[PDB]
Order: sequence, then structure tokens, then C-alpha cells
Amino acid sequence: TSWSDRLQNAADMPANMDKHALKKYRREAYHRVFVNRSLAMEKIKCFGFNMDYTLAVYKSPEYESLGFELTVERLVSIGYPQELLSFAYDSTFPTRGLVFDTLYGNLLKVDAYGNLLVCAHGFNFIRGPETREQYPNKFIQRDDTERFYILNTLFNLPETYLLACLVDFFTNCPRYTSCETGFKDGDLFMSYRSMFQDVRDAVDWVHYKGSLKEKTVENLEKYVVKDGKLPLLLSRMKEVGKVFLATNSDYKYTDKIMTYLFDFPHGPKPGSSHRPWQSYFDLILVDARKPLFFGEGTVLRQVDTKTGKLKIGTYTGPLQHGIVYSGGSSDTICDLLGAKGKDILYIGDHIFGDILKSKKRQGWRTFLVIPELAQELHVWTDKSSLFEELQSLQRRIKKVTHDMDMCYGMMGSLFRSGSRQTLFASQVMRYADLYAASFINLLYYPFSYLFRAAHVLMPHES
Amino acid sequence: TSWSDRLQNAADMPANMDKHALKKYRREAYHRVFVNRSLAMEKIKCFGFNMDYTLAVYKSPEYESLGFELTVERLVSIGYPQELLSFAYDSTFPTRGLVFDTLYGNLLKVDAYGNLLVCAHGFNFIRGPETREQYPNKFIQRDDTERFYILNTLFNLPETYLLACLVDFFTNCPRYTSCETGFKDGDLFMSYRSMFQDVRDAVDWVHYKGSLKEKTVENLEKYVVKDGKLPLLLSRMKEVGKVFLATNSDYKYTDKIMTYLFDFPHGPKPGSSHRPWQSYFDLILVDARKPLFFGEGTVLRQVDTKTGKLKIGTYTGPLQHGIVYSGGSSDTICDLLGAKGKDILYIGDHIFGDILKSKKRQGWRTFLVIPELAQELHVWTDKSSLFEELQSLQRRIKKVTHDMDMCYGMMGSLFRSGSRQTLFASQVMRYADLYAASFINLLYYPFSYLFRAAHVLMPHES
Ligand SMILES: Nc1ncnc2c1ncn2[C@@H]1O[C@H](COP(=O)(O)OP(=O)(O)OP(=O)(O)O)[C@@H](O)[C@H]1O
Ligand SMILES: Nc1ncnc2c1ncn2[C@@H]1O[C@H](COP(=O)(O)OP(=O)(O)OP(=O)(O)O)[C@@H](O)[C@H]1O
Ligand SMILES: [Mg+2]
Ligand SMILES: [Mg+2]
Ligand SMILES: [Mg+2]
Repeated sequence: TSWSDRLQNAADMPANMDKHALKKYRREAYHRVFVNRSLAMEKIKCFGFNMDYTLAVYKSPEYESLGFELTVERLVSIGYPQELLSFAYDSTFPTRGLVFDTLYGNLLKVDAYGNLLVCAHGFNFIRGPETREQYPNKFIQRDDTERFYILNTLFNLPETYLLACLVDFFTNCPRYTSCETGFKDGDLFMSYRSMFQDVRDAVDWVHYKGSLKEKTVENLEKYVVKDGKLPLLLSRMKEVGKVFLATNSDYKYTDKIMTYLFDFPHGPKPGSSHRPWQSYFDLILVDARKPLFFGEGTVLRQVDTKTGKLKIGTYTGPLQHGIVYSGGSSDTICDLLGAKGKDILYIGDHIFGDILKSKKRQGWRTFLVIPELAQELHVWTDKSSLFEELQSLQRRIKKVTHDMDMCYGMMGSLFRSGSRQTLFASQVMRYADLYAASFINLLYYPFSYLFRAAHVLMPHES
Repeated sequence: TSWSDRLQNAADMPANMDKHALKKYRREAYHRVFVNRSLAMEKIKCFGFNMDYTLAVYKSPEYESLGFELTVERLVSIGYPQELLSFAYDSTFPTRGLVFDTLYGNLLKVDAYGNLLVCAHGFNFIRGPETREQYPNKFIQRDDTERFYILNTLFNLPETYLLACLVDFFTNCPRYTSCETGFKDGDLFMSYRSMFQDVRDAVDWVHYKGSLKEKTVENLEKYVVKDGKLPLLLSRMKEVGKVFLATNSDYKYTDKIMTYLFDFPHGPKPGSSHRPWQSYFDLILVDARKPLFFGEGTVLRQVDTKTGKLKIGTYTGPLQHGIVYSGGSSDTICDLLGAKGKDILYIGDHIFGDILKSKKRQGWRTFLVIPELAQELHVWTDKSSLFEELQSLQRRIKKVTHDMDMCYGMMGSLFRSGSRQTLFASQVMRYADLYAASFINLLYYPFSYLFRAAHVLMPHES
């Protein structure tokens, strides 16, 4: 039972819009919207979306396995050894939000302050005392972006595992000599940094020059969560305000995916005429290039929706019905919809590119979708006893921490290691006004709902 | 009764080191150390200090008034109008941590997200609806550092007031025409941005080319808080670990100030031989250039302590008794004292230059001194009723907020406006592991004390 099984199980259910059914449903953690800062829904005038991993939630582990397989095949084709073909994606290894240290070839799970929570070299988990050789203060400088790479998105799960597989392979293959910063193969030296770059380039290639999109689109039922409640929620949003799409994906792919997401023999509710996905949006913008989108952005272009090509030149015209934009900036959206930042709720899955940047650059209201929550909540309740014991409680503390963590997978919870919160957890709390397993959870609240969080007090004020 | 009257009143008292007296004393908020993250004092091996506004706390409003007077005199001498000479420093206006908007000439008090809490143009406080003309989302982008300047330190209090005085003066003087971004004087245009730069340059000049230091040093009793307990606390620190000084000030000034701070007819305790201030430190470093100090720093120099001049060339030798360093980097301290970041408690008053940067760049433990707390605590307790009423509770909400805020001064509490926390408050909570009205409050805790803060939970974990 992956997080995507959980999401698809809830997706299969019809919406009971009886006001009491709705209130009962949203009491369950799975169907709840969680609140970091208070947000009055009645003040929201524009609901903004992205597509990948928000509207189109890719099924796990099938989609990660496909990305992994195609990335391996690309590395082998550029000259990596044939033994790579014997790797197989393992969903129990990677947790999202890990930091790859390109100098020493380690995956790290860190807190908000750069403190080490977990360090793995290949599949070797390095204990407290041994990490001090490479990390004398058990600490990384995360402003050192050339050295440290943060694996923020669900698209990064295959490479998280592949990095560990590669380091394990080269370490244990007698053709190679292990050094501090990479591997010697006779008169060839491959640094962890250059290996990392090859992996990053191959993952980018699979998505943009390779066959990943084609293989996804040819079996959408295998690869993409589908939910009859999506059209219903969007239609309700459009009754109270404007709705926009801002996606980093291109028009042709967006069209294929979005057509699938709305392919039911009815419109918003059973019995109603089907309508095209585009009719659900007041503004459609592709090739957004977020987070640059929230600064200067790029030149505003118009998509020719017949050919899927961009028209030549900068688009200087007004918002018209049926127009589709490419590039531009967040200011494009604000200007065209007559919105200020605080009128906008932007629904995203990218903690940095969607949420942190829209909040800090533009003062947008934010809703973070965390698909793994759909299964992390089950574990959190089902093992509440272990956490409770940890709260009560030194070598027992380390042991309980390990056993708690192992319930989530080899790299632990997305949100913590024992009693220490991760960097990802802290950025969620800081930048996401609201968060949930799925944006569909908004269906279960009335549109004048006041999401409330308690006021914060300093220690001297308490 | 300024915060410095409060500090000097407590400074006048002898230390009763009876263990029960100590425990009783530290129950009072004024003498307490407040805790944001847990910190085990027994793990601290090095205690680091800065001088200005930490060891040497300048008396208020006398020192601000002196800075103000000399800064005005410098502006007039470079050609500003004679009417500046009729300004007089008013301590009830400025609160620390305000943002000057160089485009529109406003002082802003903002939260952690760039939301506007207070906006003043000169002495005109702009209400919610009117701020929307210039701030359409009631929001500033604080990554726009060329436009927005954050007035972080107690050294910035005189210029905070002077900026408001200048904007008030030019607005109301019929020789000048007010425009959106500055003032027209016939064929001369003075932008708020260029006026701001003149002020900043004059404040820098007063400290580094002017007479501020000379006038301070000639009346240290008027200008500097002095406390017999300082030598006692430092001697106790040196019994359990190493003690260092890292100051942005030069050696000659540091020597004058530090000699004064230790000028008692006894050493650590009454009855003991007096010792020179330098003997309290394992390492003394001046001209630190923080925060650059916590990155690449500058070349390590040696002070000639007879002449007060730097010796020619880079210092390549070891830590010797009686050596005084200039420049270098935080790594200099770590290397010379054999310390890792987490072995170090750095005691600072500069939220950015001392605390945020040592935490994020090096994983140092942090203690923030907030001299205004010495009087903000009195107000917090003495007006607890107003805050309590606000918590209970719309136009009554705005009214109560105003009356609460006015108790602190025209720009409100350092820490909040009504129920909204300031940017300064959030940076304190995030980057300062410990904080207090004075570092002397550490005297009242045993050196194996465990400062404790509750573990943090996400909304879905609660
Ligand atoms: N999740 C992330 N993914 C990619 N880059 C990030 C992420 N979070 C922050 N950054 C960027 O990485 C760079 C270095 O990070 P750094 O620790 O100096 O800043 P920060 O995010 O402000 O830290 P803090 O969480 O204490 O506020 C910055 O430019 C920051 O914007
Ligand atoms: N108190 C401060 N004084 C001066 N500069 C600051 C201060 N706080 C942050 N900065 C710097 O100002 C620049 C822009 O601030 P910005 O809001 O983008 O980052 P930030 O501090 O990481 O925000 P956050 O508080 O959300 O983590 C950054 O380089 C940041 O380090
Ligand atoms: Mg997405
Ligand atoms: Mg200082
Ligand atoms: Mg930050």
C-alpha cells in the first residue's frame, strides 16, 4: 500500500456533498486540511494550480520505477558499465528532501540548521562517531549550493536511489579504487561531483529528450491517479473566484495529461454534460520556468493550440477566451486576473519552486500538497506508541528512534528522525499556510471557512 | 527609566552566590535566560564575546543623543540646511529593527513575511487603506536589499529618528517641493535614496573619522554601563572553559573601553587583586569585520599593543600569551582554541552579524543580548491586561492594538504590534538558542545547567 494506492482509493469514492457528511469526512486526518497560519477562505479570489504531482499525481512505485529504468538506460548508453542494468528501483530506500554531498558522495538527512540526522554512503549507514571524520561539527553549510544538492521533489526519488546504487556499485567493484572524493579507474578519475552531474543530466534528458513522457501518456491508467471529484472541486472554485494553471510542463504534454484527468462520461457531477479541461480555467500558462517565474520571469509568448508550437514574437495582447500563454511572470497572472498576492491561493507540490518562492517573492497565500502524507499519516497513528515512548524518555533513545524511523523506510519519515524535525518539515511549517495529502481535501470545507492556527508567543511572553 | 537605567540598577548590586539566592533571583524575568532551543551548558567549551552593546552597554538616551547630535553636525557641515540644528533626539520615537524604504522615504515595521505592521512617512503614521497606494499587497520584498534597509542595531537608533526628522522637515518646508521619490529644490533633486545614503555615510563618519569615540571615552560614567559582576562571571567561565573576544572595533578603542569596564579596586571578587582586562581572555581579536568574519574573513594580522598599530604582513605564528589578533576568520578562533562550532557559545547583540550568520555559516551555539528587554519586560507585565484582552477578542481590536503599542513608544514593541510578531522577534526565535536582557544573567545558573525548550510538532502530528 503506497501513498498513491491511498490517494487512488479515496479518488474512487463519489462525493457526498451533504453538509454533515462533509464535516464528518474532514475529521479524518487523511481528508483534512492542516493549518500553519490562519487563512480566511472568503478572502481568496484566485485559486492557482500546477499540474505535475498536484493535479496529476503519478502512481508509486510504477512511475519512479519507469524514471529509474530510463535514467539507467541513458547512463549505460553514454558509457556507464553494463552492471547498472542489474539495478532495480527500491521504493523502501529513498525518502524525499535528502541532500547529496557531491564532495564525499553521501546522502544526508538534515535539520533546518544543517545538523546531520542520517548519513549514508551507498547503502552503508554511518553512525554518529564515524561521521565526524568528514563532518567535524556534524553540520553542513547549506549556502554551499555547489557542494550540496537538495532533492526536493517526487521527480527526484529515482535519482535519490540511483545515487546510492552507483556509490555502492563503484565501492564494491574491484575494477575501481575508492578515494575520498570519487573513484579511480586506471588513468580515469570519476569524482562524486561529476557522477552526480551525469545522473542529473540523464534525469533531465529522460524527461525532455527521452521516452518518459511518451511511455507515461501511452498508459495513463498505470501511471496517473484519476479522480471524478477533480472537476467538481474546480467548478466550485470557479463559482466563487477565478482559477488558473501555471505549469513548468509544455502545452502538448499538459493537454494529454489534463484531457485524461477530465475524461469521464460527465462534467463536474454525474448526469452533467462533459466539458473540455480548458473551460475550467480563467488563465492557462505553460513553460512557467518557476521559480524564475516569481522574479523577472521570461518573455510572454502565445501558444498556437492547433500545432502545439509557440507563435513567433512576444505576446502584447489582452486576456482572451481560449488563449494559452507560455513563459511570462507571476505579474502576468496578477495583472490579467486583477489580483493582489494575498487574493491568491497557489496550490503546489514543490516546496522551493512553488511555495517558498511565491511566499517570499510575492506574498501569495500557499497550499502545499504532500502526496506521501496519505501513507505517513497511517504510520504516524499506527505507531503512535513508539513516538509516545520517545517523548517520555539514551541508548534506548537511539534504539527507539531507529525503530520508529524504520517504519517509514530506510531513510525515515519525510518530517523527522525521532524527535528531530527535518529541513523539509521546517520549510513546510514556515512557508506553507495550508497543507494536505491532496488539494481535493478543500472539497470538504465550505468556501467561507476560516482555517485557524494559534498565535505564536516568544519564551519571555509565555 | 530607560532600559539602561534598569541594567545599571541591577549592575550596582553585589553578587550573592549562595546557591538558593541564585535560584530565587533567576526566577524574575529580568534576571532570567530565555530558551528557544535546548542547550546543555556542560557541552560548552568556549565562551565568545563581542564588546559594543554586549560587554559595553551604552547608556540611553545619552549615547543615542550624542550620536544624533554629531551626525546632524556632520550633515550640516557637508551642506544640509541649518534647520537640522534645531532637531533634538527623541527616544520615544524609534524602535529597533525598522526598515527604511529608500524609494518612498518610509519607515516600516514588518513581520517575517514582509507584511506591513506600521508605516510612517516622517511623523505621519499611515493607516491601512492609505498604505495601499504605495504597497498594493501591504507587503515588501525583503530580498530587494538595494531598496530596503533593515536598522538592526542599537547604533542605528539615532539614524532611525533622524530619517523621520529629515522627511518631516523637507515635506513641511516651503523651499522644497515633495515628489513620490524625494524633494525638488529648484534645479536640485534629492531622492530619499540619496538622502538615506548621506545619513548612513555621516553615521559611519562620526564613528570612524569623527569625535564620537573621543567624547565617549572622555566621560565613560555618563556613556557606559559598568558592573562589578562582569569580572566575576568571566573568571567563572574561564574555570570551566576558554573565553574569547571577537570585536568589530579597533584595538585602541577596545583597550580604553575594556580598561574602564574592569576598573574596580579588586579583581573578580572584592578582596582580590585587580588584574588587567586582557588576562580574562584566552584569545583577543579586533577588527573582526563580522559577518564576513564567518565566511572567508580577512587576512590575519597581529596588533602591536604598544603603538596600537598593526604589524606589517600576515601573521603566520601560533597562539602566544599576550598576542592580540586583527581580522582573520571564525576558523582562526576554532583552530587556535581547538574548538568545533557546537563547543562554542557566542554572545552577541547583532541579530544578523553575530547570531544569524554564526548559526547558519558555522553551526555555533548562540546567545543574544537584547538590552531593551530590561524595560520591555516591565511594560509586558505592567500592561498584561491589554494583551490578555486582545487575545480574548474589530475596530476594538485595532484600538486595543494601538493602545498596547503606544505603551512601548511611537513605533511599538521591538517584538510585536498587537498579535502580530515582528521580523526581529522571528529571527530571535529562529537563530538565538538563548536570549536575555544581559549576558550577566548566566551568572545565576550553574555551569552544568540544561536549558530546555519543548519539542516542536507539526499540525498533523498534534
Ligand atoms: N529547499 C530548497 N531547495 C533548493 N534551494 C533552497 C531550498 N531552501 C533554500 N534554498 C536556497 O539555498 C540557498 C542557501 O540556503 P540558506 O541556508 O543560506 O538560506 P535559507 O533558506 O534562507 O535558510 P533558512 O531556512 O535558515 O531561512 C539560498 O539561496 C536559499 O534560497
Ligand atoms: N536582519 C537582517 N539584516 C540584514 N540582512 C538580512 C537580515 N536578515 C536577512 N538578511 C539578508 O537579506 C537578504 C534578503 O532577505 P530574504 O528575505 O531573501 O532571506 P531570509 O533571511 O532567508 O528570509 P527568511 O527569514 O524567510 O528565512 C538575504 O541575503 C538575507 O541573508
Ligand atoms: Mg508540480
Ligand atoms: Mg556588539
Ligand atoms: Mg532564510
